[PDB]
Amino acid sequence: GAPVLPAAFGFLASARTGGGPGPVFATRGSHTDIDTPQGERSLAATLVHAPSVAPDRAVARSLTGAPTTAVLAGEIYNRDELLSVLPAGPAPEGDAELVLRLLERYDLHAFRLVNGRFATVVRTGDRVLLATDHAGSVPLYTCVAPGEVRASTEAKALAAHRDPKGFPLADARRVAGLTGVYQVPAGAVMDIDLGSGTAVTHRTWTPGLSRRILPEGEAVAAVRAALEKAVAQRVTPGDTPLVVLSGGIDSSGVAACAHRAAGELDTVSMGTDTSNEFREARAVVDHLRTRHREITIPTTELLAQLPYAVWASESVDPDIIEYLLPLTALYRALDGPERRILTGYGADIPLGGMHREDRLPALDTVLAHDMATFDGLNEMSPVLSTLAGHWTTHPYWDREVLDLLVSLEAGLKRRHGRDKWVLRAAMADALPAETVNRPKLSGTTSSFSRLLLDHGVAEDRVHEAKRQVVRELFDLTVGGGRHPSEVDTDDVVRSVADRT
Amino acid sequence: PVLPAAFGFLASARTGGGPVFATRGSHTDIDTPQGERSLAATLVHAPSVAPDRAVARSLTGAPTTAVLAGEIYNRDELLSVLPAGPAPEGDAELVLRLLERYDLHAFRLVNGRFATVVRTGDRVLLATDHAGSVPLYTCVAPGEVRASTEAKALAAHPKGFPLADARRVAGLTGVYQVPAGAVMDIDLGSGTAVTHRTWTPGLSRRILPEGEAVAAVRAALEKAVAQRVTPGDTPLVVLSGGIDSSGVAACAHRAAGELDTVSMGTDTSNEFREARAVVDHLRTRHREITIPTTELLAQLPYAVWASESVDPDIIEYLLPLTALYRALDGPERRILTGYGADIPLGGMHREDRLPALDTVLAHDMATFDGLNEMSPVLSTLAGHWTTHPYWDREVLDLLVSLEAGLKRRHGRDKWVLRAAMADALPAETVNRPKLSSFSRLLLDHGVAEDRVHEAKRQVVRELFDLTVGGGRHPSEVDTDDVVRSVADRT
Ligand SMILES: [N]C(=[N])[N][C][C][C][C]([N][C][C]C(=O)O1[C]([C]2O[C](N3[C]=NC4=C3N=[C]N=C4[N])[C]([O])[C]2[O])O1P([O])(=O)[C]P([O])(=O)OP([O])([O])=O)C([O])=O
Ligand SMILES: Nc1ncnc2c1ncn2[C@@H]1O[C@H](COP(=O)(O)CP(=O)(O)OP(=O)(O)O)[C@@H](O)[C@H]1O
Ligand SMILES: N=C(N)NCCC[C@H](NCCC(=O)O)C(=O)O
Ligand SMILES: [Mg+2]
Ligand SMILES: [Mg+2]
Repeated sequence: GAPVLPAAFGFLASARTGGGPGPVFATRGSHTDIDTPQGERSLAATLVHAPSVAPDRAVARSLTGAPTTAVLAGEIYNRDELLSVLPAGPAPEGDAELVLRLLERYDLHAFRLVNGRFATVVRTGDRVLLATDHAGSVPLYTCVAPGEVRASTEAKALAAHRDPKGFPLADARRVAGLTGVYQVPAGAVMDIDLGSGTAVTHRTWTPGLSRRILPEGEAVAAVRAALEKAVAQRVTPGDTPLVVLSGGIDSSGVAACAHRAAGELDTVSMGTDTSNEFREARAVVDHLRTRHREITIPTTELLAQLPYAVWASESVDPDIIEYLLPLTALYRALDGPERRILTGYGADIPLGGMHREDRLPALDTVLAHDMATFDGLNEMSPVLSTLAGHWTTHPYWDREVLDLLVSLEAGLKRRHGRDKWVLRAAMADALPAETVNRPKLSGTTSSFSRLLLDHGVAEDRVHEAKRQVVRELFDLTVGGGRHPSEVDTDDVVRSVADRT
Repeated sequence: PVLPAAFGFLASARTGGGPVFATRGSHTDIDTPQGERSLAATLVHAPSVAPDRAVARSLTGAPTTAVLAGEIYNRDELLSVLPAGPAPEGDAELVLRLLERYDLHAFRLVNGRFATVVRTGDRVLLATDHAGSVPLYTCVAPGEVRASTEAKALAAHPKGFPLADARRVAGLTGVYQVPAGAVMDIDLGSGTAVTHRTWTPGLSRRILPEGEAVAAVRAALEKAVAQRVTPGDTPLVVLSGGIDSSGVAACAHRAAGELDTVSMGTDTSNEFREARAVVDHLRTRHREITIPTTELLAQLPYAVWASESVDPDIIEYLLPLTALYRALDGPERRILTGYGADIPLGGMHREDRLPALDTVLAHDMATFDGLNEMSPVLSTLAGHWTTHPYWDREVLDLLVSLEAGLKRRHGRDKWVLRAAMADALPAETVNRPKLSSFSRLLLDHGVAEDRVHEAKRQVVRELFDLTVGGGRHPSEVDTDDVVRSVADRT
């Protein structure tokens, strides 16, 4: 009875003094322009959303008949908490309206209260607000100049224009490979004066730098409770969600929580002609009695996802692109209706899932560095899945779960010789023993690294070779306006190798 | 011990080459086992305490020496993450045990009121508590690291490269103040430093129903105060008629089972009547001290000398507090204050509309570092130790995080704190809302508005260059002439 997918996946909005640009998105869906009642003084916007579901809940307007409009891509998770701090009403219907009602009470500080997965733009008179969620999980880009502000959930839609009129902004980073396009920082709200094109940015969240010791038993129960809540908030009542499942504790944990929340669950696992964790996942599938699907794709197909992954994430970090190849392939391979998907992605970051020794200092060093450098990588962008029409959400990076996991002392993250111990302990009563204490996972190269090595690229120049390949795929797809389908990936890789 | 093992220090680590503090107390130079290649230091402490617990040594990793000024409050928590069972002697040793397990990240775990310097081999660590409540300064050059809890001891000296992530002390040269909530990792040989922040104000806000918010605030304050009260010893609370100090008084009384209070007044105003209500409700041993406005202003050079602050507004807040600590009679005391509660709770906010409350809150939290308004020297200059419950790391994190509607609610300021103490204080106290001698001084010497706030900055800066920069005792500074010169200079 309730909408299973967000009211809108993305948008291209515009606020200009005068004038009057068809959006090109990687995100799949209907393109619907919102009404512009105040004419040139209104906020113009094209929303990309789930076909057949009108995007009404992604737009909100003034209740006093004034020039104030808000557009929101994504969704909010702590709705009951937010509803509890609002005056008489009326009861907001949709997240854009919830945001607007909150802005009426706290102005821009409203964003310090929201725990969600969204990107939003608001125009009030000649003031424009742009805001991201705490982790910038829904990328938001902008082109600001005196008299005109353009904002979009995909940089490519802003670059599609001839020489975007975008200039430097406080806290906003210039997008490499593009001109005039800047990315709004994660956990922030930019307050823009339309006339001058100047902006003041306020951060609404930042990774904790301190660590808090809690009674052991309590810490473990707290992690389980927070994960259970975050997952429940992400599951639509009346709809059985899909969990992308691996053999690891991360995705297994989300599956256990999701099954409890929905009463039933669907799971899917992807594998290649070289490796898979089908047996490991089946252990959880049988334990939970889920409707499971196994998908095997040749390595040539997985690597064929290179341009799609770059095009969707608009990221140029080769390491990140590699993590995304498998997921990009999985989302495109799914058959049937558009799904609400939950993943165990991200757990490794605050927990130092890569740490491999009992010594704790290096774990905190890496963790702190990771939390200070995730912004701009766009690794959890919804476009990765929406390019195929599916919505994805990541429980481990829920603001409450994230704050808690980041804050725990290192001895809880690496213990008894096991990685992410606190998470394994938190779920030890909901999963089979083998899943709970099976090590995270020696000479094995990634298929992307293998691809360059198979081209005869010296192994010490492979990583830089991968960086150059991605860089060129970005220039063709995001900067050039070329569709992934039109990219001769082989030629690109061959070219980079021939110059290495 | 009722007082910390050390109030402050002047330390150094170099190759092989005393101090004068505002802090009142004994001086003890620690042993130098490794000779010229060890950590040399002069600790200033209460005559009644052994400085031993303020120094710890070990051979773990390399010859190591730690010096710590102040104290740690979440000791039980810290002890819970350590191996074996040989409990540390004091806080300096506790830090050393933590460093062995988490290295510099150990500081991300500490909730205290301290400043510490550690030398392990040719590596030097300089660390402050989350709020930098105990100022720490340093001079860093290749082969020479000097650290002090008072810039004045470092100003009295020649060399000291620029430290990027730290702030230069006003007027002084080569002297830097270690940022709050940070640990500076220095390589002695190269004189290069890397600074890691171990705490930062939360920017997000939390939503909680009244009942839970009220209960959490009460529980957090009770704990932070219990941690600050020595078992067996009755503490002293500097009490005004306000909810902040009253809230601390109620918690300290509960924790100590007894309580000593003191309120100060001037010939201009006082809150003796307001405080009396609380004095009787908790039945404490109360004392009222009235200081002439003339004596209040005479504190100008003492407050600058002790706080080493150049901020006129902060200096004015500190004049009465400084007069009070110096006027206290009897033995050295462990004192708790309700200072700082207005910052995270937006105590100065006067409207029901919330936007401005959060704007000022975020700004205040991003700019408190360097003001030194809660420095222990303000009270130790008179032998007394102060600690501030509201800026306890746990209490602070909680109060800062609360959504504005819990701070301004039912038309009352700092609502959640008032509600949290409702069942421990008289109704009038929790219900009475929150609601310049210095200025009057300058106006007497001739100076217009828009020229007074400015002139005050010049007076404060002059006193600083004299007492902190020139190593001249406050008792030797004519605050009358300082005003004179600065007066006929605008
Ligand atoms: N940083 C920033 N931004 N700011 C800062 C500011 C500060 C504030 N406050 C104000 C000033 C002061 O001083 O204050 C405090 C404390 O101290 C003490 N005292 C005072 N006075 C006095 C005292 N004692 C005794 N006597 C006299 N006279 C106390 O303890 C306190 O706590 O405070 P206040 O605020 O002023 C008062 P209260 O008490 O708190 O109450 P209410 O409620 O009215 O407020 C801050 O702190 O923040
Ligand atoms: N082959 C595959 N099949 C199904 N889902 C997959 C997958 N590879 C990755 N995922 C999803 O993408 C996320 C990224 O995660 P990874 O860290 O690489 C494995 P993990 O499932 O998190 O377990 P682990 O990190 O404890 O080993 C997972 O949480 C999972 O939901
Ligand atoms: N942003 C980063 N620093 N890293 C993102 C990596 C994504 C990571 N999965 C792979 C496991 C690993 O090798 O860390 C995760 O947290 O799901
Ligand atoms: Mg993982
Ligand atoms: Mg106060």
